[PDB]
Amino acid sequence: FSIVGSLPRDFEL
Amino acid sequence: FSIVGSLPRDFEL
Amino acid sequence: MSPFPLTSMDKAFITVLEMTPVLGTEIINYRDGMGRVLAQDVYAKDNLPPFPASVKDGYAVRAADGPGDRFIIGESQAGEQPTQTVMPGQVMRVTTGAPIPCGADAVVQVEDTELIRESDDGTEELEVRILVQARPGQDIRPIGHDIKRGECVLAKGTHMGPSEIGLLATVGVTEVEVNKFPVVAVMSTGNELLNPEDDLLPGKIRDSNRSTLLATIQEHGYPTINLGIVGDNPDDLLNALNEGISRADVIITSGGVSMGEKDYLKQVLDIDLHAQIHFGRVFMKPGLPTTFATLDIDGVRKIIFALPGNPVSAVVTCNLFVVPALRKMQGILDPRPTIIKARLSCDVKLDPRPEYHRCILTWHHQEPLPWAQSTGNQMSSRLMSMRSANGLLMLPPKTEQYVELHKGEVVDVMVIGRL
Amino acid sequence: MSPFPLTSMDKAFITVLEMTPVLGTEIINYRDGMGRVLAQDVYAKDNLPPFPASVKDGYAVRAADGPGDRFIIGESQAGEQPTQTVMPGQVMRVTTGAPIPCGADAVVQVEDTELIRESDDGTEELEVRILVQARPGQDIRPIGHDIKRGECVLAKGTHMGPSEIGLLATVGVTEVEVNKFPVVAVMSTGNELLNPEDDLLPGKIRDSNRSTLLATIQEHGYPTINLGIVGDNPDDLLNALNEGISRADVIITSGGVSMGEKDYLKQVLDIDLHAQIHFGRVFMKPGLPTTFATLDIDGVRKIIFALPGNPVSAVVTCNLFVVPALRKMQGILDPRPTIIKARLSCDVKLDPRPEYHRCILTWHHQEPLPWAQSTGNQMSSRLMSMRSANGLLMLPPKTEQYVELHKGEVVDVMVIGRL
Repeated sequence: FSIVGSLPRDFEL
Repeated sequence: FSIVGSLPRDFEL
Repeated sequence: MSPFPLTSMDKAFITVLEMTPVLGTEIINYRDGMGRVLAQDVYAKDNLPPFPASVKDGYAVRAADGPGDRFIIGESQAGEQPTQTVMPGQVMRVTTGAPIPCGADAVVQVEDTELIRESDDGTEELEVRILVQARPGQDIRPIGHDIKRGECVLAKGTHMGPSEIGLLATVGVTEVEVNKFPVVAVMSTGNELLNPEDDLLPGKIRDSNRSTLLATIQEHGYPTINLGIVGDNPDDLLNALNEGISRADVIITSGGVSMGEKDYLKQVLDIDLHAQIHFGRVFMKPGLPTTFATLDIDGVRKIIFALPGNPVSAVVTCNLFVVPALRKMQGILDPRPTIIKARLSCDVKLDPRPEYHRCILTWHHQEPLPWAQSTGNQMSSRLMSMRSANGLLMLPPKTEQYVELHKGEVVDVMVIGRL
Repeated sequence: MSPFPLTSMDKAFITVLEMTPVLGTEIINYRDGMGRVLAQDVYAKDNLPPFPASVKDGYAVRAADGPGDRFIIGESQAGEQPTQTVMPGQVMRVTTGAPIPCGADAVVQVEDTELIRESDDGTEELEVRILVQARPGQDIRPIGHDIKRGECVLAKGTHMGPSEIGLLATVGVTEVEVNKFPVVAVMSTGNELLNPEDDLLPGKIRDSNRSTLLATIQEHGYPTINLGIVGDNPDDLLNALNEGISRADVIITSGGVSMGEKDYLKQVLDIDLHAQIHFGRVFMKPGLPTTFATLDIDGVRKIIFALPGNPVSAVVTCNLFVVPALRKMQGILDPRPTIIKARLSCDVKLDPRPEYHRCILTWHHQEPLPWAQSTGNQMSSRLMSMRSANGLLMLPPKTEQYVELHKGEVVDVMVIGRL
């Protein structure tokens, strides 16, 4: 869990 | 708009 | 009249919305504006910022002086209009809220500066090297930069939350015209019902619908009236209804309105009240025997919902039909519910009718769609969650090719509570 | 001490949660249970249904009689224990709520029946053709079928909504042990602030943060205290804080805590209160100068949040840090916020720091992900919506390959209000 946003790349899986 | 559920087929587009 | 009209879900929904009035307006204190809809445009009476303000911690400077060695004539205090004029070769200390003094037209952040001299030190700076050639207007928030005087900051129809309330405080508009909230009277009918405070007696059960329904509508922040359990007879149904009509905008009842029963309540709406029953049965599962009526009384329109006595049917139909009507009543421009896409946690066997199950929406790490774990078949098969149901799984009517839905298939879900 | 510790977003969040206590318990009426967390297991004291109940409109029948021609001895009334025993060749009228009488052990719905004879007709049936051979127990809801006596219906840790409240009514458990809600005191500091009711004066602006913050926490249904505007000096900061400590669980302040300023408030927490400041700056945008402190006083732990004075920073940091702490305080097992996936409506230039923008989530017809239209850059560039912001767009810190994000790219969004 993170309250920091993820990159659209991390959405690859 | 519909308050009736759609089929997973209607999710094709 | 006689077995009343059978309607479709969609047609029933449109009917509820179309026959439901938008309530009138009243003036409230801005602090009471949560969930309210503005009935007026709100205009600014001042320029924000009202003075030119520093955007940074640093020094109010003259651009024309350039990167020289300067005398600090003082500090601009927040809350205080500055008295001194910055002259050639001088500078005034400034923090990010602070008013720009009369002689400066640029702000040099502290990072483009170095302390040269300090009056020994009893906390005081006397001279700074300004290391930069600033542009006129740099790091300054001009008067009216955020809000201009007379400009519309909130429009008619705005559904207000915390930030809007804070925007009203900012412009000093503390009283405001908004649509009224509906007052909703809830009653339960049935000769078998007892109050939750009572112990059981032969042939009796405790009334749960009244408290579930009152709770559901209180969650949207609308005022409620508890009319209690009313016996299932015309005399007592009429008196209960008359009291809700005189005290409320909306009346909700639940209890014994199926194919057998519907009788006394429809009979009193029709004959004694002369209410217009728009539908008495709707093609859905659960909640087939849901009734919707309106009463035009002394220029005013009251709306009446007779929900089924089944506890799951009553909570489903409340969310599909009542809440949307109340949202329109309090002035919301698009009173329809939010419907989202989710994946089924299980396999389900479709019914000929459109079906609705209370469910829990859960978002898992890095997945696009939430998963909808259906729980709303409650009573004899309940695998308890720590979470409340926050949606209604909207299952499609069965077709010739689609007899059942599989785990993982994308389906629709009405959001019914806070995620 | 001296310039205080700089922390990461994640580390700050964990610190807030870890240092925040769960409040004690109290007993409440079940009707006041919305949003509460059960501090006890709730057990059923009766079997539901308490009597065997018909599942359908039809006839209580003897299975052994089969599809014959029968005498209707009466009707089972809801709310009344039946007195008559169904004998061979007899049948009792029954509606779906109704108690099964002592001689029958099956229910034949009306659709598998035909009226043979009626006492002329003053509303009465005397004989029916039962067209079906029923199975023993058919269309009957046995005693205890839904809830068994002594069984746990709600567990410790359940966060209650309407249906749980209704489940409590059903089992007749009207008083219930739950965690207390936190009382939250809000104050604003700054010499430049006026009350929203006041007209502007030179160098002054109206205080908006107090009302935004009070509104945000009232929306979660927690009790609040308004401590007003406190001058930015140790004497008045101390007195304001002492009053919040004596009256509340949590104190929230906002105003002048940046790189310049932080001074008086940190100085009084540290020296006069002896509070433990856990962090004074967090690596984020907006809200870098956010402070989190705790006071252990008379066996009790109070928590203090010094939020920035910037209006957007204060509302963002309230939702990232305060709300989650309050959720844990009132007993919620997983107090973290719901974070969902959405698409950017616009292009955005990433910052070296993690950044948060207030936004509006919208679901369009038949699309998997909602679209996040950022609005939370407010003040000088606001293209007004009728909707409130219902999320925080959580932009990733800039990388070497990802300098900007494009319209349509999937990003994270914290849900901060009702969808």
